[PDB]
Amino acid sequence: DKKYRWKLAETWGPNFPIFGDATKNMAKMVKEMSNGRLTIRIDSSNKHKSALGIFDFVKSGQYQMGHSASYYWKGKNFNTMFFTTVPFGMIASEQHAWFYYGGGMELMKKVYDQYGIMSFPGGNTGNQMGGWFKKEINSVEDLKGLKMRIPGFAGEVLAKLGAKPTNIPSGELYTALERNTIDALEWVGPSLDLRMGFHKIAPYYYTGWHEPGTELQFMVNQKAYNSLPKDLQKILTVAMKAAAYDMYSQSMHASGVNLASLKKDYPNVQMRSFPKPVMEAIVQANDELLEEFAAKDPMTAEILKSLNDYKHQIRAWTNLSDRAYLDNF
Amino acid sequence: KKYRWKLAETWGPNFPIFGDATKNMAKMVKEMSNGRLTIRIDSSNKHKSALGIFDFVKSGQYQMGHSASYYWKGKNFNTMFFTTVPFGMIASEQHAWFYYGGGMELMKKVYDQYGIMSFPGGNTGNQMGGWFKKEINSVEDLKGLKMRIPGFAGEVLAKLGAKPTNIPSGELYTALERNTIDALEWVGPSLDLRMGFHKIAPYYYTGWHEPGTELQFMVNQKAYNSLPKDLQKILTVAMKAAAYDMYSQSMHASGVNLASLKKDYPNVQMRSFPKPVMEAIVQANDELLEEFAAKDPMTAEILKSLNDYKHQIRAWTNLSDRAYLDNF
Ligand SMILES: [Ca+2]
Ligand SMILES: [Ca+2]
Ligand SMILES: [Cl-]
Repeated sequence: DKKYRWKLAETWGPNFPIFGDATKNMAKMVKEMSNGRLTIRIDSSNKHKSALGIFDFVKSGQYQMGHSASYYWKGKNFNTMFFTTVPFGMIASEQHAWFYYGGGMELMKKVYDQYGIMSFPGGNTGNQMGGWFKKEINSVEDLKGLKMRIPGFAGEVLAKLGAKPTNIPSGELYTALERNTIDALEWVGPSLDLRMGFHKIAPYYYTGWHEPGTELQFMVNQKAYNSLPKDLQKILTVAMKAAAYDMYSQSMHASGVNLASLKKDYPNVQMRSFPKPVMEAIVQANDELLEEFAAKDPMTAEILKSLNDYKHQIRAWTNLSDRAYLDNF
Repeated sequence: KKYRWKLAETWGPNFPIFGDATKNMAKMVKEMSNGRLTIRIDSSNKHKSALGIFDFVKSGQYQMGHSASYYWKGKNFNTMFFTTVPFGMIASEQHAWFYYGGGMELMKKVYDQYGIMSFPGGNTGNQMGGWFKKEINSVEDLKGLKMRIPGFAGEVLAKLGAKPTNIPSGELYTALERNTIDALEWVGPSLDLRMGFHKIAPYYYTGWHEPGTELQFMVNQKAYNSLPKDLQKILTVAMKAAAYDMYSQSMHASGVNLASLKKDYPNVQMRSFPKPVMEAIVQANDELLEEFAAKDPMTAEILKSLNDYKHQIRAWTNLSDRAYLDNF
């Protein structure tokens, strides 16, 4: 008899490629698979006016669903950071193993259940670039007072070294950089960074370290989910899984297409790496901070131990398999 | 209302990972469809024809199969390319190629002539070079080497004097114990341990030949067309989600089993093919590919797609994950 009409709030602006494709793809799959019994309207930042309001929208049930990143909610609960990615952590293929087979989904459920929110993988970008900089980073002294848009745990790490991170939303990044409200920023990589224009005013494009395997997030209000019949519940969860996996393939695809153009069409972009002493300080600050976060909360210790042990185990296989292969051929 | 389908799979019963992919798909379809589509899975113990899947599905005796596309290379050489290629793409790259790079559509052009629909069926990731009784120190050690190895790699190693040999799977261990073969490859730590090859072959080589083995679901086209559109989408989305989950599971099982291997099997010795040998295999591979491409237009089209795409995507893999792994 009954049809369900839901709405999804997403962080991204309207027609945002790749990220906005995952939500649309998800919604279309649900509509088709349900023969119209479950339909999901997508509201982008231009509609709901709150790019970073998604967690509150879904908790309250004003929206039944959201699409965002777990690490945006660090202010609400620092344990939300670790389900997105961590500096020096796992690459995408590893993190998927961790989520679906290494206990990651279950840890995420223990963190989010307290809010009456269900959280699911919402798409991986793969390994992200270090970002866009107006001036080169030559020593740790260059990080002091550096105003940089960078989320999650890397933001905390750079702050420990004297930087001033912020979490300005995608639609506001260019203007903030143009005005020197930030001196640098990171977003994703070649899949998405070029159309956003940062290259016009920040010519140094740094390689990564901080976001090896960024997974986005779908969120679903538990009470809304419970109201669904069981077959539509499954349709929803399988659609989100499929859309999320495909987003990693799209991120890979787009990164290749866009890197090819970058190699040919941007004579003023200069790719850079952090000097060894800078990277050494960052690795250390990361280790120091992980140890500090782990000690102040047993749920944090549990999550970081799972990530750390799991990375140790799976990286050995990555090294024996794909890395050996990519290094050699 | 209620569709009752069967699927025939190459693998024996309760085969971990590969047999999980089909069970996982069937469970997702039953549940999403509220029972309107269910799929019984017959393993090889039941239909008795591990390499009969292609014909089962083509005839419609079974609505679906799960197997590997390169097992059909004897029927049509172009089926090899949708599993994997020596020195080709790793799994994350190959998924991009399938879904955004034109691979699904090429696959369709090949399989449409048989009234079969082929879909990705799960990636194993990068596979080990295999299990060896004697070390491969030079190209001379390949000559006369009897080895179980499928797909294009088998065609390459033959070109170099080896004797790719056919053996079912249940007999892989025995064949190697009986010296019917001198070596073999299967998959990697995820599945090789349960097979006991480490007991008979001390040397375990790293890969080259199957950098991203994608299995396949097959669906009989007429059967597919008999479904209403909502069931059709349930089936295809289920297949996609199960396929992707199998790579996650393969990664997971590999990490687990590599740790177990290192703790429990002391005299498994990790090797890599010396440089002059890989240069020789590389060269044979390329020469041989150019040969097959020149004889068959569909082959040329598929290899140009695969090569152009690999060159593109690999530059990003190198800049992103590879550099990251190398540096940390
Ligand atoms: Ca980022
Ligand atoms: Ca193999
Ligand atoms: Cl918590």
